[PDB]
Amino acid sequence: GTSPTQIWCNNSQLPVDHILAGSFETAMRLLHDQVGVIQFGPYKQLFLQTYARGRTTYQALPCLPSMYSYPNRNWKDAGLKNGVPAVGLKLNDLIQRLQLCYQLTTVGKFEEAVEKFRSILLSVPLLVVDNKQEIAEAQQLITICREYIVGLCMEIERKKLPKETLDQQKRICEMAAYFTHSNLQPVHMILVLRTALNLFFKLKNFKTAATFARRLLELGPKPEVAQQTRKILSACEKNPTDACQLNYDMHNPFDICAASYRPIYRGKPVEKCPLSGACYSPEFKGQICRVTTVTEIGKDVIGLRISPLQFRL
Amino acid sequence: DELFDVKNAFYIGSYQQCINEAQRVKLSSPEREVERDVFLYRAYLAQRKYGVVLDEIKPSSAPELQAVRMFAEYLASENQRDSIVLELDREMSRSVDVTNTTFLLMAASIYFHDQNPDAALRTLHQGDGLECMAMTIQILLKLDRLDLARKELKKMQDQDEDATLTQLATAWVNLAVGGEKLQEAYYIFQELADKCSPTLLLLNGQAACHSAQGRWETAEGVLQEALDKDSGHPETLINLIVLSQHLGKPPEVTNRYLSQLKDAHRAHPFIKEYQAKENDFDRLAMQYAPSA
Repeated sequence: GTSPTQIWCNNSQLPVDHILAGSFETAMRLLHDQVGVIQFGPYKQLFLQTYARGRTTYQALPCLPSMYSYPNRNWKDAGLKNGVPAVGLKLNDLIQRLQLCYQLTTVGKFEEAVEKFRSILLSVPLLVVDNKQEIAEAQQLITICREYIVGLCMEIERKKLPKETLDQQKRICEMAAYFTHSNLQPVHMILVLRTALNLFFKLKNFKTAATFARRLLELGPKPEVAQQTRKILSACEKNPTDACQLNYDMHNPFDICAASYRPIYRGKPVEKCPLSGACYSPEFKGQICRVTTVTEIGKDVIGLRISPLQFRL
Repeated sequence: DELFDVKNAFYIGSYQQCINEAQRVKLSSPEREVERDVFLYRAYLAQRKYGVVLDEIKPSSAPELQAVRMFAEYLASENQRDSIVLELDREMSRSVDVTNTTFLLMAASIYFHDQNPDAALRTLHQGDGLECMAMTIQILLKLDRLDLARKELKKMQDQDEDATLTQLATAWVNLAVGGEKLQEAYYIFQELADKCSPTLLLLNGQAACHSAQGRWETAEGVLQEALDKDSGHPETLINLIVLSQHLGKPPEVTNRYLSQLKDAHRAHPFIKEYQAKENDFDRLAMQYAPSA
């Protein structure tokens, strides 16, 4: 007859369903078309893990091979024909993990934070989502992950680059400033602003520093920080002026190149990761996304398909 | 039936109980004595004490025992298997004897492992016994032809509704059916455990029923109890891995059970499949991966 796993495959477009089924090739294809995922290698743990949960086992008779049971999320209604695998991974689970990521960011554990963030980001396509808004949250969740990943990754590099040349220093300040734009939560956003302010201050680009200081204050950082910020801000006011011109436009909209960590203003051509939304300069197109690590930058895709609602007829 | 307790203990899954009782029972008949020995060894096979069966059953033993021993060697020696099947094929073709039911069951069992469902089913077709019917249904379920399975079940159902063997069979069909049926399967497993005794087999069956339905949490107790009795029990560990993920246990937990399974039985087909999946995944990765 037809195996239950096969039934699941026939029944659902969702990639997780196929993984549960054990149909890797099918699942990979779906991930490849719907999302960009060219490089499956980072996926392997997720697949096996997901795969393991798919079916239960019980023994009909002794000394014979054990039987397998396939749980269905719609067990009641599903007949033999319309079964679909039980869930097992949910949006809330992913959201919960996010806090741990936040914690690591605050501590300065950025490298570890990236891993947790990326782990969640990759996991999003696995989900089966019940309602339309819930789908939006998933997309939003992914966005948050890339934002941190690119931002944190940019930060790690900035620290690495050499301080010695003036040009080198200008580069650092620029990158620090770029971080400012990243959409993080206020606790983190404040932290980055704090950093940028100092770099700009030493740079003697006081005018720009003043703007950062004001933005920081609005956030409402702890009192000690706020006081310090006010102190710096007043100093900046004495000589509001930027000594050097930097390749940074606070006002102009940006898009940080995930690879280059260079600004891409407004309209200027950009290539984006189908999955993450990470942005890259056109040169990168066709390459593996640094943020996602699985995806192809240039790839055009159907789009994430977490819920059956997405399919319409 | 004098043997009733011994056999019943066997089907439920409490092998040791079967063995103990088998010894206590008195022969009272050359026929019965043979049946008793058959179950006694069958129990040892369940236990995986192959050596016991191979050593004790000797050529002089009754043909029924010989069949059991045949199965034992098949399980025990991987190398021997092709040779055994070949001989089995020869014996099956070159010899009519239907009467030996034990032979049919053992032979069918070998075919089943051989993954020659047709042959096993073919053999079972000849056998009249109630057990033969139960085995037949099980094979049909694996075949995923529930419909055929249902027919056999009723067939046995007419003969003996109350028999535990029949009840187990119904539960199986039941579990396959899905839906409201699942609850029915759950009760039968529960009732058996209550009456006879919770066996690892029975506990997992109950767990499977609960898991089929959403009730992951309810499943926890049965698996937990089963695990306590026997770590390394294949069905239990597998169920635990599945259960753990639904519960939201830490990923390490799922991994731990999986590793534990490997320790208990490196060979276990679940493990092999897992490995197989890993292999093709790597294979697939190369397919998608960019060239360099």
